[PDB]
This record gives sequence, structure tokens and C-alpha cells, in this order.
Amino acid sequence: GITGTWYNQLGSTFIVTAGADGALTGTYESRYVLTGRYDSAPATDGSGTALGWTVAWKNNYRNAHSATTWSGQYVGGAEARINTQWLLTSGTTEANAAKSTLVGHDTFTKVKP
Amino acid sequence: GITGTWYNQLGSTFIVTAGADGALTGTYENAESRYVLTGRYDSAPATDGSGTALGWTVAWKNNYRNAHSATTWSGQYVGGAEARINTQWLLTSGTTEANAAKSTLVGHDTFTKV
Amino acid sequence: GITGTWYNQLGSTFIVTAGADGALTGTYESSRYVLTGRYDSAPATDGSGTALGWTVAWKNNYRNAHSATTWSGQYVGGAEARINTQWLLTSGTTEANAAKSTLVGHDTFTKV
Amino acid sequence: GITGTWYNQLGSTFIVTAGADGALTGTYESAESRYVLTGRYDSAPATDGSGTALGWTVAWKNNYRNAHSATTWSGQYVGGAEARINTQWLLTSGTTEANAAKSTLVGHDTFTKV
Repeated sequence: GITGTWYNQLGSTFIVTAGADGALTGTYESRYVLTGRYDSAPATDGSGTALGWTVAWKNNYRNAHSATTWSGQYVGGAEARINTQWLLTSGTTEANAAKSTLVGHDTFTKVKP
Repeated sequence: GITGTWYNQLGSTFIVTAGADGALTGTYENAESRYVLTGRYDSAPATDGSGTALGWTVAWKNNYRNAHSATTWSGQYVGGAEARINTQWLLTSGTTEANAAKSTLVGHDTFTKV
Repeated sequence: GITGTWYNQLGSTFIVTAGADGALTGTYESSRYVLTGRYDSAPATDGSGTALGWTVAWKNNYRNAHSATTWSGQYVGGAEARINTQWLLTSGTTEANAAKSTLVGHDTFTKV
Repeated sequence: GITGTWYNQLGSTFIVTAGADGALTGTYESAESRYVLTGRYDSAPATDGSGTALGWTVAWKNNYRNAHSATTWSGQYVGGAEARINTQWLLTSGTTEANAAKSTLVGHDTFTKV
């Protein structure tokens, strides 16, 4: 269900595998390594499936000295989607610590818009 | 400086290993209160005295418990004598669509080596 | 521009008057609660949006959730005028539960 | 106890008046650094030991400067020996739509009367 190729509202691509253990492994598209966890035994009451992951924005080509974490839930069904909020923290100095973290929201869908 | 055991002020413990690939792996803590964590950190941070960006996720299920929720911490490691990890976190609970708007708590945590 | 009636997608209604002095005052029909806030009364005219924020404390003469929501965002004019926000909802808790006191979310308002 | 002069950890000062029907009015000083604030609070809180829920907004325009941004603080007042206001805040900047995704900062502030 979660396993697959996902797209956010800005055309970013999220390729993930949901492991049996609760593990999330994949790539965020340059391309970056992602890792996280998900609820591998969600409720049956129609509630969504809790999950999150992290990308540290360093690959072989660039380093932005930052990391984004996504926290959200997968809702399966006809138009499967993953609704997240995210926090993007940059490495800063102490004087600048106050403005190190951005907050936003992303919706992922299995159809590219 | 990241590898090891870190403590928050509410007693919570987190043991991490920071691999050279930028991977973070460990547990967040009695067995029934132990959970798996995984994340990423910047393995080649600036040297201007900036901190080291990182993040990690814990889903609150283990073999004994399932809270149908996941927390992600976004923050930075600041080394020195009072080495610290300053984070902001998001806690999302699985909800019906009806109540999703109230699905996500936000907060902050500071972790120390003691 | 900002002054007028605004709707989100989950059936809530906010009526707001944007004052010359940078004040935002009005009503949020969730029943009805007083709102108050501030906006940039001299934005850039380069296409950027107008920063603004407002607060609703969830008490009126009929009820009280012992909570307050604050909305932070920007107005965007044009054919498809919108106010895009992120919000924080904080409830009164004991300090034992103060770490789970605040929810975060997002809301888009249109002139509908 | 909300009414009076408060300080955050970083040096800024916030002067509030708590009104009888839930209004917050006052000034935030980070004269050229002085800004109007406005907000609301729970004027009839819980008598169970819970704090008092509140929020306020500052738009970063005064007679001398304009940042084209606004901060909202959401939190609660905890009266006591060390009476305090614990908040989380969102700072949004006016951006073009292409930059709209990086328009909002999140952080937290604690205020005391000392």
C-alpha cells in the first residue's frame, strides 16, 4: 500500500519500500536517501496509518547542511494518499538557532500531477 | 559526538549509532517501553561552528504495544562540553479522515549526554 | 482585499475587517467566536503575498474549550484569491501534559 | 496574572494588558524595535490546575521598519511562584508563490516576569 512511487504537489518524487518490520527505505528526488518507520499494524476502524521519515540533504553532489522530517498518515482506498507535516532544520550558529526550522505540509499521491 | 546515549528532561532515553553513511540507528526507551528509531544526519557539516542537522523517526509500536502513532524529531547536534541535540518534533496519530485535522501534535525537546 | 467573508474547506467561516492601522478584527463561525490579529498594511507589490496572523480563543457566552488557535500565513490576491495559513492550537493542560498541549495544522481560505 | 511586563529568553520584551472579555493588547519590543501586538486569551479557565490558553500576533511593521512578515504565538500562562507563559510560534514571511513552501518558521519561546 505504502510501498510504491509517490509524488507531492510540487512534482517531487518519493520512492519507498515498506518493510515488514516497520521500516521505511527509499529515495527522495537530485536524489537523496530516506529512512523512517511506519505502523505495520494499523487499527481496523478506518483510521489512517501513522508514519514518518527523514531526508538529510547531503548526497555525492551537494550538501545543504539540513534535514527534513515528514510526519503523517497514509490513507488507502481509491485515491490513496499520504498527508504529512514537515520540519526542515538547517545547521546554524547559536545566535541563529532561533530561525533554524521551517514548517510546512505535503500531500503525496501515486499519480503525478 | 552523536553516537551514544542521550537523555531528555522527562527521563526518556535514546541510544544512537551514527554511521559514516549519515545513517542514525538505535532505540528510544523495560522492554515494553523500547522502540526502534531510524534517521539521518549530515555527515559532512560546516566548520563555521554551525550545528549538525539531523532527524529521526519513532513509530510507537513494538512487540508489546501499539499506539498507532509516529514521532519525528527534526533538529541539530551542537557539540562542546554541554553537547546537546535541540529538536522540534511532530507526533502524528492514525485517525479517521473526520478527525485528521487534530492528528498532529508539535513540540520541542533538548537532549543531553547527562 | 482581505476585508470580507472567507471559507475553508471544512465548513468554517471567518468574517474580517482589515483596518488601515494593520488591525484584523472579526468573527470566526466554526458557533461564533471573536477573532483579532494583524497584517502587513504596506506589502510589497512584486507579487509577494501579504503577511498576516490572527487568534481565536475558544470561549464565547455559550461555551469554552479552554483553548486558543493562532493562524499565521499570507493573503494572495488575484483571480484566485486565497489566504494560506498554518496554525497552532494550544489547550490549557497541567504541566504533566503540557508536552501534548499544542496541535499543528494548515488551512486554506477562499472567497468562495 | 497575564497583565504586565514579560521577557523571553533572548532579550525581547512583551508588554500586555489582559482585558475583561478576553482581549490581549500591548507592545512587543525586540522605539524602532517596538511593535503593536494583539490577541486573545481564555478569560475563564479551568480551576483544576490547568494553565490559561492564549495567543497573540505581531506584524513586523512599525513607523520605521517593515519586515513583511508576521509572528503568532500560541501557548498558555502558568501562574505560580515562577509564573510563566510557554509558547510555540510561527513566523510567516510574504513570499512569491514559488517560495511559498519556505515561508514559515517554527520555534518556541518561554516568557517570565524576570
